[PDB]
Amino acid sequence: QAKQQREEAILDAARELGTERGIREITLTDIAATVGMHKSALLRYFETREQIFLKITAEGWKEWSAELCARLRELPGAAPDAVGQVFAATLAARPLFCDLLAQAPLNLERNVSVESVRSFKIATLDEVGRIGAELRRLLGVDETQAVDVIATATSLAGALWQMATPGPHIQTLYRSDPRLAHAVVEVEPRLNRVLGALLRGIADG
Amino acid sequence: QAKQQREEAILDAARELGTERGIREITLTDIAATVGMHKSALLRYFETREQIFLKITAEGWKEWSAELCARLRELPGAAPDAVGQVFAATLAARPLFCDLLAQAPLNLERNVSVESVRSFKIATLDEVGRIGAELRRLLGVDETQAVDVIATATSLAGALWQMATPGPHIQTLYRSDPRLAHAVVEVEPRLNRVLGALLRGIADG
Repeated sequence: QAKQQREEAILDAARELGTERGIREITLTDIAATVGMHKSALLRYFETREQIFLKITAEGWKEWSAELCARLRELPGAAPDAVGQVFAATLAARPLFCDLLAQAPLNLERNVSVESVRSFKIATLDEVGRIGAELRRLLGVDETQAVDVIATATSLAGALWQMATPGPHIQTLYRSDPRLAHAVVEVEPRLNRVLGALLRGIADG
Repeated sequence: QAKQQREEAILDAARELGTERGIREITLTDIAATVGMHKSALLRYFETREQIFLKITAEGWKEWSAELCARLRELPGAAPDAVGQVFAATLAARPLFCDLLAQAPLNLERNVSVESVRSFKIATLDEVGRIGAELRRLLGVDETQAVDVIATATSLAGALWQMATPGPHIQTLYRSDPRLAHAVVEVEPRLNRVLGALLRGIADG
């Protein structure tokens, strides 16, 4: 498979490139330049940079879901704050995955084939179901509430991480002005308080 | 003031252009073309398209805050679900403002001057404080919880609206496949269930 390794190599290049300078500015050309192949050859594997990130976003969903479920699978089925804490810690520990969760709705939006979007959403929704099954078992919530929670966690983690990475000079700006104290975002803490309070509000119903 | 009207005219052109085809693809050139002036003249008013949207984002914060506070100002100080409902309805009714709330962390990120970011965050945080004061009065929450709530509402509304507007052909795709049912996002409903449950979980503490 100089084909399955080629694809896996292109993805790692995309990942490490995003780890170095973020994702909202990585080009298909840069990725090609990184893996050392012409853009035309790269295009045989991936139609656009959006399709590359959508596949990395999906790998991120699989990796995060497996991490989250392995941990929830060893928990006492009835502690809201404890479940929220596991969601907050796993997501807070995944900045690239969080950038991709925030960028996704925009990535599949129009420069990706219908069939790729279809596979992506199917793969994604399978993890939502997997994670949801643990929420049902641990806290006894219906399917709707489980989805609301997952959707909330992922969307909120994505937005908090964006707010936390405003650009080097802006981060320095936030810390320098006492009036911008609330602009400094700590992901895990806020995410924990929110998901805990959310899960309790649901459990007390 | 052919200067205050000029600026207000450029913004309306930017707004209506975003209303027509979205924001994640509007260029400084298109805006210039819309208002009928050369790009160089437009640049005298706004350095980049990010500075234009940041100013519209701020106007959006003022407009939304005033709407939200005028309504909360007539409420019975103690109903979590009712407060959540007002947040969900006002935000769900503002798709452009929601796209801008999701795009903001990325807009100020690096192509906007430090001083513009400083003014924007200050203006934004004043509304957070205004809205926060109503949360304190109606539900008796501390400053931290009030910010968590506002941050959650805005970040979640922004993400839900992006998920709800995946592109014409994708929206048709979501509705056509029974397996993608959960991919179809209804903003107000989810936002209401989440903010209500969140506020109760906080109030029950």
